[PDB]
Amino acid sequence: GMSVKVSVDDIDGITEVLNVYMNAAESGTGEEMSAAFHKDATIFGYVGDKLAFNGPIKDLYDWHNSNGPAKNVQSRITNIDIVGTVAHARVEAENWTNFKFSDLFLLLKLDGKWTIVNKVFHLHA
Amino acid sequence: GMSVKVSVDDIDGITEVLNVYMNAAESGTGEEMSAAFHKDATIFGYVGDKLAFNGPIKDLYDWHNSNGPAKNVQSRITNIDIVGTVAHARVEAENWTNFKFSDLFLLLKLDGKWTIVNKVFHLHA
Amino acid sequence: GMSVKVSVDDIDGITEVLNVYMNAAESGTGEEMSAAFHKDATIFGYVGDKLAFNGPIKDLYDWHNSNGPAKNVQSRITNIDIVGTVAHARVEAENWTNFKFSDLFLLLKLDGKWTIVNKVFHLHA
Amino acid sequence: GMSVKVSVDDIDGITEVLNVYMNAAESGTGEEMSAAFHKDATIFGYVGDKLAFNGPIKDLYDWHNSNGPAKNVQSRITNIDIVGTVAHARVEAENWTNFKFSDLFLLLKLDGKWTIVNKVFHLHA
Ligand SMILES: [Cl-]
Repeated sequence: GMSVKVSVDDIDGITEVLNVYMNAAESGTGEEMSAAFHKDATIFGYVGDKLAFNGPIKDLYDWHNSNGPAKNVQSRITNIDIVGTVAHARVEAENWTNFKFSDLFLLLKLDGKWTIVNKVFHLHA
Repeated sequence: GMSVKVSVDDIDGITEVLNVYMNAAESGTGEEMSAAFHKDATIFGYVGDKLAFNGPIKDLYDWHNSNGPAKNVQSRITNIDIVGTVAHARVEAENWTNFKFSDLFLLLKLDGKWTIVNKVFHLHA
Repeated sequence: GMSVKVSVDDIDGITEVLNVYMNAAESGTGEEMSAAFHKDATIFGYVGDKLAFNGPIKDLYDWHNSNGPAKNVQSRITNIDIVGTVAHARVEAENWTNFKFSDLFLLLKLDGKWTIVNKVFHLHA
Repeated sequence: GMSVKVSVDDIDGITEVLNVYMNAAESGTGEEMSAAFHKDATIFGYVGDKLAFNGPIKDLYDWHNSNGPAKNVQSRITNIDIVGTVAHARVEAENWTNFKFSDLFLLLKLDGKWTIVNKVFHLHA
């Protein structure tokens, strides 16, 4: 039986995968960014009043490749809520190519290794 | 651009959709439960060592139909983190047909109405 | 020692004491409001540039007596983070005599029953 | 008029002060730890059945001088919830002289400088 007692181990595991994403946002490609995600991960988010992202995580990688690396981006984790095999995380990004993002994540501990399965975001006005 | 200031309106909209899910859990069918979810919603979760839920939200509605309503279930919302057009939410369920769940949700304000796009859970040992 | 696994029982206990605060805010006196707080509870908060609340919880009850009940107030619990014998909780208030507050709480399970020990708030501009 | 839009600036100020605490907990004295706390900060917490910490923050600095620095402690921020002038934050400590803590904080932007005004903790069994 597994304990849900929050450990520094799990905090670090989640932080690590989150860093994989934050580091690809700054310096990497959509293929490098996909290393932080489950093969069937999803993403939802509005660009204006258009739902530019409506499920397929492939749209995030393709977008990151067109828009390019955000050399000046500043990303911070602000919440890691862990319970056994799943978790929630929040990341705030600023100057992601002049964009300000609030990212919400759901993560799964897939075979002992944490990975992002879901992502939603809000573009700030 | 939608303001990210947290409003009582938004809190009640999210509570309202989570009530659809929680009430369906106790007294409803999987079809009634699906009223709280996006058409392309997902669900990930472990039962033992098997990843019984690996994306398709259909697996949720099918399992709720087979397992039937949890008449003795007690569920509570413990967190609602809102930011404009998306949100996170946590729900604790007990005696869901003798099960204990921690649910993590990602929500989207689709066309002015809140709906669950993602769900992960932990089954307590 | 006590387990930190989150239970519906504790959730309800905290909700209940937070109810004592939200109901007194709307209808009760400062003396009725203090029933939700430890004897040595505190409160910090700015009104403009002045730190009108800088420790003594006495000041909360006195202000709620002069200002009087907020009949039109809508208050909601949005977060309850529980870890064994202590917890954090957030509450959003609107039209508290025309004010809009965000409340952050620390609570203590004192002798098996939850009570608020710390309070801080932000008056929305 | 202040905005409550969560900024990387405030996330960095809160991380700053919290680091002064974590660092003093590892390598510093009680007076160095005091640098991260308001003059009238509080601390509640149980050691067994006894409420060893029942308000005075003086007690924390006294106990850290007696107990000495936890050279082996691994500490991690897990939550920064910010709203204007106040905030909540959580920190997980392990091997704090063999102790495991969960720290729930309430902070205040006292004259533009974040500082910890409240602390509660749970000592894991
Ligand atoms: Cl994005």
